[PDB]
Parts: sequence; structure tokens; C-alpha cells
Amino acid sequence: QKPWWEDEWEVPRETLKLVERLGAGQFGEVWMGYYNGHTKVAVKSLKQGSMSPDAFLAEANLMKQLQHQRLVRLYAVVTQEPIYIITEYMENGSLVDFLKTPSGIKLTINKLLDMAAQIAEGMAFIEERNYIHRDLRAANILVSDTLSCKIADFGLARLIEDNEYTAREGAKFPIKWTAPEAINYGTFTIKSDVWSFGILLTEIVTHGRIPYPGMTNPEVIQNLERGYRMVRPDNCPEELYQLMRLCWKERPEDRPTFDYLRSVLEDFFTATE
Ligand SMILES: COc1ccc(Nc2nn3c(NCC4CC4)cc(C)nc3c2C(N)=O)cc1
Repeated sequence: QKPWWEDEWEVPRETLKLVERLGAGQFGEVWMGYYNGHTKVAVKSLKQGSMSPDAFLAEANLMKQLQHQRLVRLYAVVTQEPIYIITEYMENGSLVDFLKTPSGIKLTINKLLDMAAQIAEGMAFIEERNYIHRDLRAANILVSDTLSCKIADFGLARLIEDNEYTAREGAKFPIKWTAPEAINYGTFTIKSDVWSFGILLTEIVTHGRIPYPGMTNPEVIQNLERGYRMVRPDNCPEELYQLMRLCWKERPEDRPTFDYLRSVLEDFFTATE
């Protein structure tokens, strides 16, 4: 990269004021704050010694490569300890939480379909740029004050050289959200994200409910291997459920592109008003 003294993303720590802590965890904190007095930003800070700082900053570096309306935008970095990654502030927080607030509860199927399409749109850009996300799920979609959605959390996002990223055989991923090939072989492609997109669609129509209701991970694995897919969620339009099924096709290459998912969901949207 460019060194910190020539990096257009580096800002002096003084330009930032941390105002409200939104979360804390093993590897640091997330705050709402302001850049230069007036500009609302989210600030993620690294707990010294909790993890490699090269590992922490690799998220920012990848976000320098993936700039788009539909993706949470890198705002800046402070590369001295404690290391900050500063990003586009999203006023309604994560999709999984928002769908449960009183504003979320009152959204029509029309608006949920609209949101689903905005997410596919952001994933179509990622697809086109030869990236994969690997952590696609309602928890990693953020919602703006105008009820628009953006992809977030690029900690696991990877650029593909040859269609395929292969994780280490020590690597664990969430069972309900991760395509079978990635769980079984550690192999991820944009088609693994497509599968995750299908699961994410269930979280949208159930207002944030956990996938595969009443099932353990071993039950989900066993069911999938029989050829079953997730039971029809309550109140899921059958069109949307069949779209989910496409994302969950056995062979990765039979699963649709994100551009197709996008166009299909816009049609579903324009036809529900
Ligand atoms: C009710 O408390 C809250 C909680 C969260 C928010 N919004 C936000 N939550 N959040 C994060 N938390 C984790 C979430 C799962 C991804 C991480 C980052 C990098 N930005 C944000 C915002 C953001 N960009 O604004 C707002 C109010």
C-alpha cells in the first residue's frame, strides 16, 4: 500500500470524537462519533493485543477496493495504536435488529422485497468485481435512516484469483448460513454467497428469526443431505420461497447470479403496489 503519510484515508486521531459506544467485544469496541465536529461516523477500535493489527487493517484495505452506493463505505483509518477503522454511519443499525423494532414490524411485504433487491444489487457489484463476502446474513446488512440497505463487515471478504478461495481445515463457519461445500470442503465461491443470500431472505420475511426453526446444526446438516431445504417460513409468498430454493440448489454452478436475483426481486417489488 501507500505508507500512512501518503494514504488519503489516514486522518489524525484528533479529527474524531467518540460519542456513544454501540458495542464492545473480544477484539474492541464500536462507537458512533463525529469527524471534524459535524459528520456522523461509526468508529471501530482495536483492543491492543487481542489480534494482529495487520489482521485488523486488512479489512480497511479490502474496502479501498470495493466502493459502491450499496456497500458500507470506508471513511478513514488511524493506523497508530489504538487502531481505528472509521466507516459510513448507518442510523438504523443492523437489519436483523431493525426488523424487530416497531418501525421494522410495520413494513409491508413490498418494502421487504425492495430491501432484498437492494442487497442483491450490492452483492451483484461484489460478484462483478471478483470478490466474495463469506459472512452474508441479516446481521451483516445495515439500514440507513431512509430505509436503504448496505452490505457490511468485510472481515472475511476475499478477492478471487481462480473462482475459488479455500479456507484452512481448522476453520469453522456458521452452519445455518454457510453453503454445504464451504462447510464440507472449506471451498467458497460467489455461489456460496448465493446460498447465504437464500438464508438471508428467510430472516427478512420472518423479521429476523433464526433459520431452520427448532433445529440443531446436526439436524440441519442431516436434512440438507436428504434433499430437504428449509421449511416454508410463516407468511412467505410462494414466489419468494421458490427464489430461495434456487439459491439452495445442490450444485454451486446451478445457483443463480446475483444480477438475476436482483432483477427478479425488483420485478417482485414493482408488482406488489
Ligand atoms: C441500538 O444500538 C445500535 C446498534 C448498532 C447501530 N448501528 C451500527 N452497528 N454497527 C456495528 N455493529 C455490529 C452490527 C452487526 C454489524 C458495526 C459497525 C462497523 N457499524 C455499525 C453501525 C453503524 N454503522 O451505524 C446503531 C445503534
